[PDB]
Amino acid sequence: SHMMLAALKEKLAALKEKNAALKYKLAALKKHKATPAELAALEKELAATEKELAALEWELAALEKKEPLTPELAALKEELAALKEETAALKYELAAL
Repeated sequence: SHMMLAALKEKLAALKEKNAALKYKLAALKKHKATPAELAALEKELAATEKELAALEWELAALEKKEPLTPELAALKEELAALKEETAALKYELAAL
């Protein structure tokens, strides 16, 4: 196995746990009406996830250039596309607070 895969798999798992922590941050803010600073804080955390997902596409892209026949290449591209759609769904939910 490649260390390019394991480092990519760990980052895909950590960003899935960062999205789940963002879900719980939304739930708490549906209770307390929240200040603009707290609303701007969850938004800045949302933009940080979009940046990490965008650089991960380049990370996965460098792996395809040096090893296009590596197994899990299709599942890693689909897992990143799901994380991007999951992050965007948290953006629309926040915009209604």
